[PDB]
Amino acid sequence: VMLDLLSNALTAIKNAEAMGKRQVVIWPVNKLIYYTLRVLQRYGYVGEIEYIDDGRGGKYVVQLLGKINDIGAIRPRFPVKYREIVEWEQKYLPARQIGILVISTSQGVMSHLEAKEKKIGGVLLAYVY
Amino acid sequence: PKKRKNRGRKKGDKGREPYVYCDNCGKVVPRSKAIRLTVPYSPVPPDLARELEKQGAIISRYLVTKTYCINCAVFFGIIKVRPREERKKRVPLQQ
Amino acid sequence: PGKKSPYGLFAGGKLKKKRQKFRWNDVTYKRRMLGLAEKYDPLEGAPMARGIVLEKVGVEARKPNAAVRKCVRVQLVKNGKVVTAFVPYDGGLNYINEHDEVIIERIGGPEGKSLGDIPGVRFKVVKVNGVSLWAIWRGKKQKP
Amino acid sequence: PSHGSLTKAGKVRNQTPKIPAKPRKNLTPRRRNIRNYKRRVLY
RNA sequence: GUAGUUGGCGGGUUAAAGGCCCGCCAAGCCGAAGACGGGUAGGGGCGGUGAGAGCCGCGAGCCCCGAGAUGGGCACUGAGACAAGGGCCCAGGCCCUACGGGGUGCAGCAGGCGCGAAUACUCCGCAAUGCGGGCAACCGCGACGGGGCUACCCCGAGUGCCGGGCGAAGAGCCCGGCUUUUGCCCGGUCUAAAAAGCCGGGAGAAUAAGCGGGGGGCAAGUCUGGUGUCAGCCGCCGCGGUAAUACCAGCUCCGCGAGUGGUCGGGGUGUUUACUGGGCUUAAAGCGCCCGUAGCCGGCCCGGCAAGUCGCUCCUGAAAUCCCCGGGCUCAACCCGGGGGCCGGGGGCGAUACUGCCGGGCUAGGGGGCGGGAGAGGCCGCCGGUACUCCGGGGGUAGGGGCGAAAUCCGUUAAUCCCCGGAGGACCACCAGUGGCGAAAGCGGGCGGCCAGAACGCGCCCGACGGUGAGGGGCGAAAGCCGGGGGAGCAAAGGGGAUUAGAUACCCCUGUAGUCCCGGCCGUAAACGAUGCGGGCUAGCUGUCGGUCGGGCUUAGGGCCCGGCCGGUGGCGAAGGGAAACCGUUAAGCCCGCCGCCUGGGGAGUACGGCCGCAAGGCUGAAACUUAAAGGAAUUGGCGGGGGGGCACCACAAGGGGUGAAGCUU
RNA sequence: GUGGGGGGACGAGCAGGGGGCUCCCAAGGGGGGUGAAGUCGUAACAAGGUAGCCGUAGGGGAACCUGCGGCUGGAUCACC
Ligand SMILES: [Mg+2]
Ligand SMILES: [Mg+2]
Ligand SMILES: [Mg+2]
Ligand SMILES: [Mg+2]
Ligand SMILES: [Mg+2]
Ligand SMILES: [Mg+2]
Ligand SMILES: [Mg+2]
Ligand SMILES: [Mg+2]
Ligand SMILES: [Mg+2]
Ligand SMILES: [Mg+2]
Ligand SMILES: [Mg+2]
Ligand SMILES: [Mg+2]
Ligand SMILES: [Mg+2]
Ligand SMILES: [Mg+2]
Ligand SMILES: [Mg+2]
Ligand SMILES: [Mg+2]
Ligand SMILES: [Mg+2]
Ligand SMILES: [Mg+2]
Ligand SMILES: [Mg+2]
Ligand SMILES: [Mg+2]
Ligand SMILES: [Mg+2]
Ligand SMILES: [Mg+2]
Ligand SMILES: [Mg+2]
Ligand SMILES: [Mg+2]
Ligand SMILES: [Mg+2]
Ligand SMILES: [Mg+2]
Ligand SMILES: [Mg+2]
Ligand SMILES: [Mg+2]
Ligand SMILES: [Mg+2]
Ligand SMILES: [Mg+2]
Ligand SMILES: [Mg+2]
Ligand SMILES: [Mg+2]
Ligand SMILES: [Mg+2]
Ligand SMILES: [Mg+2]
Ligand SMILES: [Mg+2]
Ligand SMILES: [Mg+2]
Ligand SMILES: [Mg+2]
Ligand SMILES: [Mg+2]
Ligand SMILES: [Mg+2]
Ligand SMILES: [Mg+2]
Ligand SMILES: [Mg+2]
Ligand SMILES: [Mg+2]
Ligand SMILES: [Mg+2]
Ligand SMILES: [Mg+2]
Ligand SMILES: [Zn+2]
Repeated sequence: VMLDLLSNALTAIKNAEAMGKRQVVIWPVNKLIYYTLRVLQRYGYVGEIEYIDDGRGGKYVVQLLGKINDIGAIRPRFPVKYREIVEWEQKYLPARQIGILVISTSQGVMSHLEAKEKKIGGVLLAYVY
Repeated sequence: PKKRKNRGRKKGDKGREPYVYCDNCGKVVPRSKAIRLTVPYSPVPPDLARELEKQGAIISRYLVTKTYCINCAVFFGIIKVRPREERKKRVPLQQ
Repeated sequence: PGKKSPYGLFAGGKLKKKRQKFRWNDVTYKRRMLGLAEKYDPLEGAPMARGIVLEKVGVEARKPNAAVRKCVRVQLVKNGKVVTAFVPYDGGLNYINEHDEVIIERIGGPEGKSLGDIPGVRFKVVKVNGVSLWAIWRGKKQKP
Repeated sequence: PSHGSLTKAGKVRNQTPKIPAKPRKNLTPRRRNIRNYKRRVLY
C-alpha cells in the first residue's frame, strides 16, 4: 500500500537520475510534492516541471539536469528548530557549501538556507546534493 | 554450497509431486528428477532377411520408455559427471 | 528483509521496548543484570580473597606444551570453598607450606577464566602470610 | 605425560650460577631526557 | 488481581479534605498501553567514559529532600516529637549491687573488638562561619574551625649548573669554577596558640629515583653465561625436547617517573545492541501457513481549529558543578565578579507548511459486481481402465522362483505357462511440460451435483472502507496414538536361507502392525525458494500458461500464426548489490511500513518451572563449567573401490630364458 | 486521687497451623560432559565402498539398521 508520495517521488527521481534519463513522470502527487519540486528547481537540481491533468489527481513531469548526486526524503518528518538546523545539515549533507535540506515551515516549504535566513524552524522533508 | 539453480529437479510452481517408482530400483524420486530414456525396441532384430519377407511373418516394433533414478542413470552410463561449464548445456540423452 | 521495523515518528516507545528485548541476547548484559558473578564466583566479586593452603598440587600443561605447573589447594575463609590457585615464579611453590594463610587473586587471562596453557585454573597466589610472594621471590622480604 | 614433578620446583633458579651485579642508581627524569637527547638527537 | 476492595449517602475524628474510621446502600475498581507477583534500589543536583549519539552509577565523600536510632509498639510535655546523648512495654543482650534494687545499646567526636582484600588522633579552639540565651557585655557548642595520620584528587618544584679529561657520543669518576631551590640551624612576620607558608640571615654540593619491560602486537639485544619440552615464561599469538632474541642471571638498552606496576568494575574498544547505525539464501538468525485485537503505519482536494510543530517573550528549572570572559593568589592548581547552559514545566502573543481533530467533495488503493473463458481447487455420489492377488473349471508335464552363485520357498492333491469365469484392494500408466490450481500442507481416470478462490474485459456499484500485526486463534506431510471397518500389493518388528572374522545389516524367501476408509488425538518435517507480508521505481532478449485486442490464415472449430496489454510460470542477462557462490521487474537493487528472529563455540533443544497431550511426546527454554575458535564462499594440491584420454617388456598380450625345490659360493 | 468487673481502638510477644520462595544435608542413582589414548567395530567425509540428511516408529554391544513420507545441502541443472 502506498504511504508517502514524497518519498515515492524522490526515490523515483533518484532512480531516473541513476539511469540517466531526461525526464521522470511522478504519479500520485500533492501540493507538498509540488513545493518540493519548486524548491529543487529554484536551486537548479530539477529542471522544468509540467503538470498533467489526468483524472486521477494529476501528474508531474520533471526534467533532470544531471545535477543530482543523491536525493531522498528524510523520514520520519522530524520537527527541527532554527538552532537545531545545523546538526541536521552536517548529518545529511556533504561539505558546508554543497547541498540543501528542504524544510516545511509555517511560512511554507523552503530550503534550509532560507529557513536560517528567516530564523525559523519546522519539519525536515528531504535532502539534495 | 547450492549446486544447481534447479534444486536438482525441474518441478515447477507446486508443493508436492505424484512421484514414480524406479526400474531395477525403487530408491527413485518424483516425476521430475527421474530419467525417462526411450528406446525403439523390437523382438528379434535383423532377422528381417530370414523372416518378414519370408513366410508372411509380420513383426511389430514398440517404442519403450525406461524410468531410472539418479543412481541407475549414472550406473548404466545414461548420465555422466559433466564439468561446471558444461552442466548447463542442453543435450538430449541419446534418444 | 526491508525497513528495520518500528520507524514511525510515534513509534518511540515501541522501538525502545524492541531494543530492550534483544539486549538479553548479550551474555555480558544478562550476566551484569542477573548478578551471576556475585552468585557463582568463589571470590564473590572481590578483587582478592584470603585462604588457607591445604595441599600442594601439580597440573599438567595443555597438549602442545609439556610442563607441570605447580599450584596449591586453598580454602577461602569467607566462603569455605576449596579452589586450585596457581603459584607463579620459578621456585615459588617452595615458599608455600600447608596451613599457610595466602592471598588468592585472579590469574588474569581472557574474561577472568583460565590462563594460556594451564587448564582450569582461575587464581594465583599474591601473598603468603601477609608478605608478597613477589617480594619473597626477589629477596626484598622474608616469609614470616 | 610430562616428566615434570613438584619435587623439581625451583630447579633452574637454584642451579644457575650466582654472578654478582654492580650497584646502580637510575636517573631522574630531567637527566634521563638529557641523556636521550644527547645520544639520539646528537651524535 | 481486589472484597473496605471501588463508589454513593449519613456520621465520628482531625488543625484540616479524604474508606482516615464508622452505619447503611450498590457492584464496583485494576489489568496484556502488562495488573498482580517476584527481584533490585533511598530520589535529585550530579559523576566516569566516548569526537558524538550513547553507556555506566565509582547515585561513596559535597548540597537538597526522605527514613532510622538494637527489633517491634505506645504515649507525656510542648507552637512543634510519638523525641539519637528524654519516657513506658514486649523481645533480645550487657554492666553495677550490700540481692532488696539500679542502669545501659556510639548508625555524634575520638577510641576498642569483630568482619573483611581493604582504613585516621581516646589531639587544639570557640579566633573565623553560625546558632541557642542575654538589653547588653558576654557564655556555650566533638557544629564549625586547626593541625595529626594516611601513595585521597589536582598544582608547582628538587634530587644540581658550567668547562676539561678519562669513558663510548652513555652511566659513573676525577679536576676547576658557580648556585642554594631543597634539606638542616636562627630572627621577624604569620597562627586563637602552634605547625606550615612568606621576608631575611649561616655552612654546604653538599640531604634526596624508582617501577615496569626488550620474540610480534609494542619502544627497547640474535650480546654473554646456566638449564635442556625439566625448571619457567605466556592478557592473545606463542617459546623451552642442545647450539633459547621469549625461561634463570650478567651486561646493556626502552617506557613513564615521585611514581610505576597486579587484579577487579565502568566507558572506549564495538557498526559485537546498530535512533544516528548492523544482520536473517548458504556464515547465528523468516514462526509450517493463514485470520485478526491493541499498537504502529496510512490516498487526493477544499474550508474551520491551532492540539503536535515553529518564532518571540515572561515566570521558572536552589547553590555548587559544567562552557566562555575579566580579575586576584609568584604563574599554576584554586578563589572572586559577569554571560551561557544545566535538553524540562507552565503563561502570553504570533505562524499554518506538515501531523491531528471537525465538515464537505473525490477516485488513484480496497471491497462488491456483470460477461466469456481457465484450472489435478474442494466435498459428495455413480461409473470405468488395465495391472494384480486369490478362487473354480479346462489344456499340459515337472519343474518353477530367486541369485553374482545359490539355498530357503512353491510344485506331482496338475505347479510355473495357456484358456474360460468369479471375487477383492490399491492406483489412474502414455498424453504429461522448471504445465496448472491452492495460503501452506497438498491436488492427476470419467460423468453429475454442491461450493470456493483467482486472472482477464468493463464510462457497473461504495468512496480510503487500507498495511502489518505482539497477545489470541484456525488449518497443518509422514510416522504414531484411541475406537470401528477393510486388507490385493508392499512391509517396521519377527522367522528362515545366504555372505562375512563377526552380520543382531546390505542379498533372497516369508511375515505382523502399518499403509486404505470413518470419527477423534497428535501438531512435528531439509513443513525449503533454507528467501515474512504490503506498495512504488529501475535495460532488455527468449520458452510456456489464461484472458483480451489488431492483422493473416483457416481441418470453417472452443482452430493456427504474427503483434500489443494485463496477469502467472522458467532461462540468460543492463544498472545495482554481494565474502563469494550468485540475485538481478518472480531482487538478494533503489525506497516507504509493520511483524518475527540473531549477537563466537561446547555445554544444549539439555536441566528446572509452566502449559498442552490417552500416550509417545510437544511448546517454551537456562545457568554452572569449559573452550580460541566453531563457521561461510572460493583457490592450489592430494586422494577416490567417480568419469575420460595417453603411455610403458623397471606393464600386459605373443614368445624365449629362467628364479622358487637339491649340493655348493655369497 | 483512687482500687476492682466489663467493654473499645492500637498493639507487641509467645503459642500454633497455611502457603510460598530461598538455602543447605543426605545412603544411593541418572542422564551428561571433559581428558589421554586403552579395548571393539568402522557410522560420516570419495557414487566413503549399502549416496547423504530431516521427522517419526520399531530393533540392535555400540557406532547404527530397517519401514514410511520429505529434501538435495546428489553422483542428474540434459528424453523422444
Ligand atoms: Mg514439501
Ligand atoms: Mg585459552
Ligand atoms: Mg468532615
Ligand atoms: Mg482503606
Ligand atoms: Mg569511538
Ligand atoms: Mg563523613
Ligand atoms: Mg523500636
Ligand atoms: Mg527514643
Ligand atoms: Mg549501635
Ligand atoms: Mg565513631
Ligand atoms: Mg566564636
Ligand atoms: Mg606532580
Ligand atoms: Mg671520550
Ligand atoms: Mg613559625
Ligand atoms: Mg628494573
Ligand atoms: Mg634478559
Ligand atoms: Mg620493536
Ligand atoms: Mg616477553
Ligand atoms: Mg553483526
Ligand atoms: Mg544457517
Ligand atoms: Mg516460510
Ligand atoms: Mg519455532
Ligand atoms: Mg520447523
Ligand atoms: Mg500549538
Ligand atoms: Mg562563577
Ligand atoms: Mg539543574
Ligand atoms: Mg544551577
Ligand atoms: Mg493480517
Ligand atoms: Mg502470533
Ligand atoms: Mg498416517
Ligand atoms: Mg496381512
Ligand atoms: Mg513379501
Ligand atoms: Mg526457515
Ligand atoms: Mg548475506
Ligand atoms: Mg540471473
Ligand atoms: Mg526452542
Ligand atoms: Mg519439562
Ligand atoms: Mg582438483
Ligand atoms: Mg606374457
Ligand atoms: Mg636353490
Ligand atoms: Mg563407512
Ligand atoms: Mg554409505
Ligand atoms: Mg533391524
Ligand atoms: Mg526383513
Ligand atoms: Zn534406481
